[PDB]
This record gives sequence, structure tokens and C-alpha cells, in this order.
Amino acid sequence: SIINFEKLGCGASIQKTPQIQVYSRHPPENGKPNILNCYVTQFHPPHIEIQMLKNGKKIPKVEMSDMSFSKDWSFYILAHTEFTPTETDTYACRVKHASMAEPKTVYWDRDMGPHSLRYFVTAVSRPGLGEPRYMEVGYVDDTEFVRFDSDAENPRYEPRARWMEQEGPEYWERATQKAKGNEQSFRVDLRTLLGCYNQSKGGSHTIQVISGCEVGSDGRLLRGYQQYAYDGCDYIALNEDLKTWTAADMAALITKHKWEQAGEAERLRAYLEGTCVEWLRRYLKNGNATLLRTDSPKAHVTHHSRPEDKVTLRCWALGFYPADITLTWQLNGEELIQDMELVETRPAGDGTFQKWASVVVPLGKEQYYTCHVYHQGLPEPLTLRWEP
Repeated sequence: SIINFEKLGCGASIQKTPQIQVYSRHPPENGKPNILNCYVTQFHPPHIEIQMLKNGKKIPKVEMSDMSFSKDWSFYILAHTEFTPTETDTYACRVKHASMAEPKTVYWDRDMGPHSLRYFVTAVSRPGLGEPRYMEVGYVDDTEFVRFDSDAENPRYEPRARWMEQEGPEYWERATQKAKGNEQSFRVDLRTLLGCYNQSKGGSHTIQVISGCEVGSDGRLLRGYQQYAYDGCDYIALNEDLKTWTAADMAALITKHKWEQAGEAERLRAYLEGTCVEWLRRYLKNGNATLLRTDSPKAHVTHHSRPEDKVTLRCWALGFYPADITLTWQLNGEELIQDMELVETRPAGDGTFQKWASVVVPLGKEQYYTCHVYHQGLPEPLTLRWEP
């Protein structure tokens, strides 16, 4: 259950480039249906235009994940489409974002204990286009379980995991009413934050909040979260002592002084140490059978030719959950660094993740190199080599 936010009341009166990965959900095989993914990360503002193209022309029906953001405040989204790869068909993903002068096109290259209840809140103004879009997203251990989107005719809190369907009508009635009330606070804050930052009146701006609690195995609060951001940059945040605030620039000092007089830090300490802890307990019970799952990575090495007498050994890790993983290449019992390339861990689209690490080795010396895969679901790290 999310907290009821207090208005920032700041007073009276920078863009990030997306990063793109284009890859198939499964290893591509000509003639075998698959899924083409376009994974876009690290961008801000959140408005983004994504097209998937086959042989230059726009693919008609592409699906999009709902947009989320990470702890660095940047946004990410997964676009995917169904496709059957061939040897000559060319696929690409084109992303149009304000941070770039020109749309970016990235082509598909076949070689490409503690628990937590946290709420990710977004309020984006779109002056002229309508009212600000407001969203509340709840996570039980990185797993989304509830969602509120004001961009509907009759916006309501919705279960996002089947185990949340047990909550009676009274739970969803009050959660939605809190969201609509919370939406109003961010509507007012968006308006006044304009003059506090000396910004023109016609642009789009965002407020982001991360609110929640991390609870150890003993049921005690490990860490409480209450962090605000305006336009993708730190604004104010409750400190680890849960008693004082860290304001990130001059505008946030009015909010900090106002919240000290109002005793807001103590209101949140009561929410985090209490209400947040007890609700996470109720949520964990309903989702016990599904939330604690771990999927071990399955690994394999592929072999790719290079100029002159070099080859590329690419070590794949597929179908693993959670996302955290480590891939290393070794020669003579020592770990390699210099000639080794990575990709950021990326979703497959089915709940599991993928990653690979490659290394350039001399031709004929492939059996001198061993890849190592470290994952929490593996009883012992995987070791494997290129096998023709």
C-alpha cells in the first residue's frame, strides 16, 4: 500500500540519449518463428518513438512493454515483434528521441533473504495535449504486482500478478482513491515547479518518486526509500537515518524547510517502519509460491571469424532470472580484461534475461580459453569451452 504524498511546495513565482539493443528472444534459425526485440534504455524525457523496420519498411504491429524507470531516473522500454528470420532479410529498430538531432537506426546483427516493497511514481505534464499523465507502479522484489495509470476512462488500481487477485473489493477501491488523491498533489507540484526552476510554461516535465521499504529476514527495516526527482535529476530524498532530508539543489531547500516544520520525516518513518513492513508481509504470503523463483542460466559458446588469424569466442547465458549475473573469460587460470566485449543484460521478453561476453583469441587456440558463468541459481559456477 503506497503512502499519501505531501505536496513539495517549492515556492511561488537535461536530456539523456537512449541506448539500443536489437536481438531475438531465441537463437535465430532460418525458417523458425522467433521474436525480435528492441531494448531501449537510459533515455530522458520519457516520450520516445520506436519503429521496427524490415528491409527498410515499417513493421505494422509491434508490441511495447509499459514504460518503467531505474534508480538513476532514466527510462526504459522493450519493443518486440514476431518474425521468421531468413538469410537475406534485414531487420532494424529506429528510435526517435529529443536528445538526438536525427532518429537512431540500429540493425539486427546475428552476432549482437531481504524482501522489498517499493513504488515507482511518474507524473509527466503534456501542456495542450491534455492533463498530466500520472502512474503508480508497485514492486514486490523487482516483481511488478499492482499498477495505476491515469490515462484511462475510469482509471483504477489493477492487479499485475495473478496472486494479487485474492484481495477483496475494498483493497482496490481505497488504493485507487489514494492514487487519484496522489495524482492531484503531483498536478499542483508540476505547476509550481515551473517558476521555481525559471522554466517556460509550454514544455513537458516529469516528477519521479521511489518510495518503499526493504525488510530483512528478521522482519526489521533494513532501508527506507523516499526519493524525488524533477526532470530526471535529484530533488529531495530522505536520509538513511529516516530523520533528515538531502536536498539536491537550491529549489529543494524550500521543500526541506517546509517538511521539517511539518514533521514529514516522522510521518514517513512511521509509514516505512510500520505500514510498509506489514503490507509487504501480506503481499509476500499471497505470492510465496511464485516470487522466490530462480532460473539458472544455460550457457554455450559460439565461434565467429575475424580478419586475419583471429576468431571471436562469444559466451552466452540464456533464460536466467534474476538479471544479476557475471561472465568471465579465462586463459591459463587467469581472468581476461583487455580484448573482451560485453553487452548489458537484456530481457528476453518471457521473464528471463540474456547476456554474453566475447573475447578475441588466435585461430587454432580456441581450446585454451574457458568461459565462467556466475549466477545465484547455479549451485556451482558453469565452466565451458568452444566445442565444434
